[PDB]
Amino acid sequence: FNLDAEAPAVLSGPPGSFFGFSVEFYRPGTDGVSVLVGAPKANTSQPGVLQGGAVYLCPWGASPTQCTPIEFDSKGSRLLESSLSSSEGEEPVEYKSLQWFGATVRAHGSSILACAPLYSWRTEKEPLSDPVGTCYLSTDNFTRILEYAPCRSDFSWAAGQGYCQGGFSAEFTKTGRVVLGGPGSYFWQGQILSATQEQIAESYYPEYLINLVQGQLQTRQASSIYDDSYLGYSVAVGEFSGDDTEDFVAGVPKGNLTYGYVTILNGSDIRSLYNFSGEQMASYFGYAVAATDVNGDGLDDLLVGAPLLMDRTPDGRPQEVGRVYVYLQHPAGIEPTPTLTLTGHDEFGRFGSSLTPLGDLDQDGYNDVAIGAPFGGETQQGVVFVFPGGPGGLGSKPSQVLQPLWAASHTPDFFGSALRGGRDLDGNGYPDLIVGSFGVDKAVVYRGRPVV
Amino acid sequence: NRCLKANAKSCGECIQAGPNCGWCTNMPTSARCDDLEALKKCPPDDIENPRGSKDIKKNKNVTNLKPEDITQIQPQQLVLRLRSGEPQTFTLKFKRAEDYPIDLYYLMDLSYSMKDDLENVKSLGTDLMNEMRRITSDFRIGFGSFVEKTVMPYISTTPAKLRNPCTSEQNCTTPFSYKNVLSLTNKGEVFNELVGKQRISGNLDSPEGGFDAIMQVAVCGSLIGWRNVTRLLVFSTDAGFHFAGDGKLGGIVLPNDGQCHLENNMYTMSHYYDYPSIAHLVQKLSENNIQTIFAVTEEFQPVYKELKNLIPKSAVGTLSANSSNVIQLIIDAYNSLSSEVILENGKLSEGVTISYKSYCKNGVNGTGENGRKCSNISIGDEVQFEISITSNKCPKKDSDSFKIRPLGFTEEVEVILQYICECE
Ligand SMILES: *[C@@H]1O[C@H](CO)[C@@H](O[C@@H]2O[C@H](CO)[C@@H](O[C@@H]3O[C@H](CO[C@H]4O[C@H](CO[C@H]5O[C@H](CO)[C@@H](O)[C@H](O)[C@@H]5O)[C@@H](O)[C@H](O[C@H]5O[C@H](CO)[C@@H](O)[C@H](O)[C@@H]5O)[C@@H]4O)[C@@H](O)[C@H](O[C@H]4O[C@H](CO)[C@@H](O)[C@H](O)[C@@H]4O)[C@@H]3O)[C@H](O)[C@H]2NC(C)=O)[C@H](O)[C@H]1NC(C)=O
Ligand SMILES: *[C@@H]1O[C@H](CO)[C@@H](O[C@@H]2O[C@H](CO)[C@@H](O[C@@H]3O[C@H](CO[C@H]4O[C@H](CO)[C@@H](O)[C@H](O[C@H]5O[C@H](CO)[C@@H](O)[C@H](O)[C@@H]5O)[C@@H]4O)[C@@H](O)[C@H](O[C@H]4O[C@H](CO)[C@@H](O)[C@H](O)[C@@H]4O)[C@@H]3O)[C@H](O)[C@H]2NC(C)=O)[C@H](O)[C@H]1NC(C)=O
Ligand SMILES: *[C@@H]1O[C@H](CO)[C@@H](O[C@@H]2O[C@H](CO)[C@@H](O[C@@H]3O[C@H](CO)[C@@H](O)[C@H](O[C@H]4O[C@H](CO)[C@@H](O)[C@H](O)[C@@H]4O)[C@@H]3O)[C@H](O)[C@H]2NC(C)=O)[C@H](O)[C@H]1NC(C)=O
Ligand SMILES: *[C@@H]1O[C@H](CO)[C@@H](O[C@@H]2O[C@H](CO)[C@@H](O[C@@H]3O[C@H](CO)[C@@H](O)[C@H](O)[C@@H]3O)[C@H](O)[C@H]2NC(C)=O)[C@H](O)[C@H]1NC(C)=O
Ligand SMILES: *[C@@H]1O[C@H](CO)[C@@H](O[C@@H]2O[C@H](CO)[C@@H](O)[C@H](O)[C@H]2NC(C)=O)[C@H](O)[C@H]1NC(C)=O
Ligand SMILES: *[C@@H]1O[C@H](CO)[C@@H](O[C@@H]2O[C@H](CO)[C@@H](O)[C@H](O)[C@H]2NC(C)=O)[C@H](O)[C@H]1NC(C)=O
Ligand SMILES: *[C@@H]1O[C@H](CO)[C@@H](O[C@@H]2O[C@H](CO)[C@@H](O)[C@H](O)[C@H]2NC(C)=O)[C@H](O)[C@H]1NC(C)=O
Ligand SMILES: *[C@@H]1O[C@H](CO)[C@@H](O)[C@H](O)[C@H]1NC(C)=O
Ligand SMILES: [Ca+2]
Ligand SMILES: [Ca+2]
Ligand SMILES: [Ca+2]
Ligand SMILES: [Ca+2]
Ligand SMILES: [Ca+2]
Ligand SMILES: [Ca+2]
Ligand SMILES: [Mg+2]
Repeated sequence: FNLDAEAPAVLSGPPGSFFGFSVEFYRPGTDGVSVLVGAPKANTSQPGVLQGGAVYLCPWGASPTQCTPIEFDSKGSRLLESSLSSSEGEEPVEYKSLQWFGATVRAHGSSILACAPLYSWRTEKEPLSDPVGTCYLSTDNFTRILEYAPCRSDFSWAAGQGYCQGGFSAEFTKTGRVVLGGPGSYFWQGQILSATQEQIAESYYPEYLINLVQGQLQTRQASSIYDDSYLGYSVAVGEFSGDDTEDFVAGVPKGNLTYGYVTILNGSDIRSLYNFSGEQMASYFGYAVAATDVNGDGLDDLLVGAPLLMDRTPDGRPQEVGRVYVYLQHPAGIEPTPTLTLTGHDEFGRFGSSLTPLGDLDQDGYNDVAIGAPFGGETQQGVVFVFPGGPGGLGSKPSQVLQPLWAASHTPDFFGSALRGGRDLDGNGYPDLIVGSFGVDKAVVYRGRPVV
Repeated sequence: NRCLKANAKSCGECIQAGPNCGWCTNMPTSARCDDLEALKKCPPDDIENPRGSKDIKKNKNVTNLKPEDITQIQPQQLVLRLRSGEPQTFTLKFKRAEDYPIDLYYLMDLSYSMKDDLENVKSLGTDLMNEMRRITSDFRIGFGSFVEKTVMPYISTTPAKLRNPCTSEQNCTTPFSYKNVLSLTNKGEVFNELVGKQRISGNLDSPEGGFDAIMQVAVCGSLIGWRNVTRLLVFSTDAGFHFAGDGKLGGIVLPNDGQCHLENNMYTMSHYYDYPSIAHLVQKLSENNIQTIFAVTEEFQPVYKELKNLIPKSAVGTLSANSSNVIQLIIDAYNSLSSEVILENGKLSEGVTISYKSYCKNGVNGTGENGRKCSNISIGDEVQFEISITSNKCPKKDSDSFKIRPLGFTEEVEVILQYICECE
């Protein structure tokens, strides 16, 4: 309730760039603190590349912020090395146009991970259009830049990892290990893949397109009955296995006959630890997931969004509203039944499309959470709800409701479709919250302040 | 009592304090608001006591011949004057029409596994027309096809696979989202001729784009040619279905807008709007009085049986591997759909509540949400519903209105509510 909603900072990118589609905090040190903003439809100077997408670096400080693109990749497509002879002349081996670079943006320390889940390539064998996805990783204050496309492998096409779209979702662990979701692997079974930054750097060679990282962790191909599950549609990280190695939370929103489920994987050997099931066909349970201790006992708790969840009003009318489920971790494990649920109230609002830990906004000993409903509000511009933590979990009522102060346009704002909280930008001891509104190419930064 | 204990300062307060409260105008002042019997224990003319009422406006008799002029629901309009807390009850009569017209739109999956089906469906026009004579004197049929959103990753996008999404030997036409091949017509031979001219297609991922197409058929109105009659949509496929959220893979994030985007009988916006959610389809199918028949293979019965449970006025039947059995499938699904009526009401105001009791054949009587339902309704059968509406402590300052209707019917009952919150 102590977010400064009257006077947020508004960041603006190129129109039509989907600036705000993904947002993140960057803090090598607090001195170089900044906001990162993905703009996956941005045009770049990469030769031959149309709407390659960009990531913007927005310095934080006293003066009005101005954002600039980060140069992860200034080149166009590499060439099929066998083509430069032939007769057809040069042929690209990869396809960077419309790749949505910046669709996902994450940072840990002085490292930044940016993904292009619609990046595709030819393979060097028979010509395909495999959207394997790719990521770029800048490390050590932009001094070194690595590409990581673990689904760009020797197993091609939809039967293999050709349609993986690795980086569709992504997160860093507390140690900086990279965790990627790729929902397209093995006829859309989906896949989680993970490697340390050292492993990625150790085997990075832009000469070769297939850069097998040794020691990589990845989920295994399953039988056909698991096809079209979209494991890795979303991912988060938290500790659910009792040790000091963060585990992988992953949405499987089309699993089990489209009822969906969410899985937690052991962060040491990526083996399955827990599943949590959706309650309604095609509610998209696992559209978004989050992990954070919301009741102060030091155990990470699970949050899952199902933004298409349909309920019935008292007078018998079905309505799409969306729902978020919370599962509290206990020392003996985690129960499969939700501890509590929160249901949206705006029809078609897509409550639960995005989730973020806020840390402890009011400093009462309990961490709080923000939940987006990108089409909520009276003019369907979108809304972000703040819910307080507490000894029994989250409150049933929002403690703050955030809404864009600008007027609606002819197209949706998507306010609250992207969220990032739980970091302190200005360092006033209060956590701050970044909200994307990519429909109008904006991102909003809310500062936490002392309030009673 | 509560009339006194309400301390009604005025007449209005007295009325809103309970439906048994009267207010004298001729010992505290609040004692003028007592029970109607208590105030007498005051001249009966000096007692202010506005009671509720039901007043029928339109009440055309159930019929026993254009679709406009046939009545299955009665009454069609009435006014309910509501004393706060006092329910008003009226009766709805439903009689299943004898020879009611049917529009059937055949919406078909044309990905490659349906090639053999297509070769049996190309004679469905005249065969179904023939079979429909034992059901109706007035049948029209139409045909539409669907495959998939025409973007990565749902289709391969090499120039060659764009031309031919299948193998080189197989001569598949380019992938497409939705084609209205034939708007509704009574000419079965035209159905046969056009369906026999359609080319099978292909795409990459197993679940298909049919929800995009269902939406268009529901909302495109005169382009499809729907009359105000029984509207049957046969959705035929041997695969699961994409829905809202799946678009994000292909960078499609804008929700389906539920509006018609047919140009030259082609859905042009599959690259721009996400697949519909189930909830969105529930809305637009119901609004447009579409009854849906999921004609799908045995492999996908489990999926579509669940879908059916969410989509009002829908049925699922098991399609053979080449659609050889689809006529009987349609007849059996139509018989299921037609033998049951389900009442839905529009939105009520805050403080207003509605209750249904149903009275069906063989003395099966429903209450709660089963009060909105009557099952096993034969042609010419009459069933009745007692509907009760109650307002609380005066919402609004003017009157409201809402519609009650059986799903899949154009016919409806307009209920106008007037709230008694004053006197005279
Ligand atoms: C990033 O940069 C890109 C590139 O500049 C930019 O994309 C353009 O955006 C504008 C603005 O929306 C588009 O303008 C529209 O064009 C409509 C018709 O365009 C046709 O013709 C284009 C030009 O053709 C010539 O030049 C090209 C390039 O040299 C050449 O290849 C051709 O052979 C030809 O010589 C052509 O590029 C374009 O092709 C794209 O779109 C078609 C869709 O049909 C698709 O099939 C292609 O594969 C390709 O993607 C197309 O063939 C025009 O009708 C339209 O006007 C209507 O709409 C506007 C509203 O926008 C109304 O106001 C108006 O009254 C009309 O109703 C509009 O002018 C342009 O087409 C885009 N070009 C491309 C390649 O996508 C992005 O916007 C930039 N993004 C950001 C974030 O900055
Ligand atoms: C959460 O929910 C998910 C989804 O429901 C659960 O994950 C599923 O769990 C089941 C059960 O564990 C999995 O099925 C099993 O898969 C194992 C592992 O197979 C892999 O590893 C083998 C070596 O260890 C290898 O031989 C396998 O290779 C074969 O299979 C693949 C895929 O078909 C094929 O490509 C190869 O060519 C081979 O044919 C494969 O790499 C497998 O060993 C199991 O088989 C044994 O057990 C079954 C069941 O008793 C029995 O019938 C067999 O005879 C054999 O004894 C079994 O097939 C499934 O793959 C998982 N699905 C996904 C999508 O991950 C998860 O368990 C849940 N978690 C919790 C905590 O509940
Ligand atoms: C859907 O509705 C139809 C139409 O009503 C209904 O079919 C009817 O079922 C009833 C049974 O529920 C049948 O009733 C029987 O009729 C014969 C004469 O034809 C009588 O001999 C029977 O008498 C016995 O059963 C009685 C049960 O109360 C006993 O009291 C009595 O002593 C006898 O033992 C019985 O009355 C009726 O004939 C049919 N009608 C037709 C046209 O088929 C159908 O069952 C309903 N389906 C449902 C609800 O699923
Ligand atoms: C995995 O998928 C199956 C479907 O194959 C899921 O089963 C379905 O679960 C729902 C919700 O529990 C059931 O619907 C419910 O029915 C009850 C009773 O009528 C009602 O009170 C609820 O409001 C809801 O409508 C549904 O019947 C059931 N379907 C089948 C075929 O069993 C299952 O829940 C999924 N998860 C797991 C862990 O299996
Ligand atoms: C998570 O995975 C690790 C393996 O990476 C499991 O730890 C192993 O447990 C076996 C059990 O006896 C030991 O023999 C190994 O020495 C352990 N290895 C390591 C590296 O610790 C761990 O048990 C798993 N966690 C859960 C909750 O299952
Ligand atoms: C079929 O039914 C529709 C819906 O009742 C009719 O459209 C309505 O026409 C009246 C004319 O007074 C308008 O007031 C309504 O607003 C219309 N409703 C809608 C949803 O458009 C339509 O005219 C009927 N068609 C025939 C041939 O009788
Ligand atoms: C369902 O409701 C109907 C109507 O309230 C009941 O049918 C009436 O039963 C009485 C029995 O004395 C007859 O006198 C009436 O003539 C019947 N109504 C009509 C319209 O004929 C029926 O008994 C109820 N069934 C159950 C199981 O409660
Ligand atoms: C269609 O195939 C079925 C087998 O699934 C077969 O029994 C039937 O004869 C075929 N239909 C026609 C019209 O040949
Ligand atoms: Ca762990
Ligand atoms: Ca906890
Ligand atoms: Ca708190
Ligand atoms: Ca702060
Ligand atoms: Ca498909
Ligand atoms: Ca077939
Ligand atoms: Mg198919």
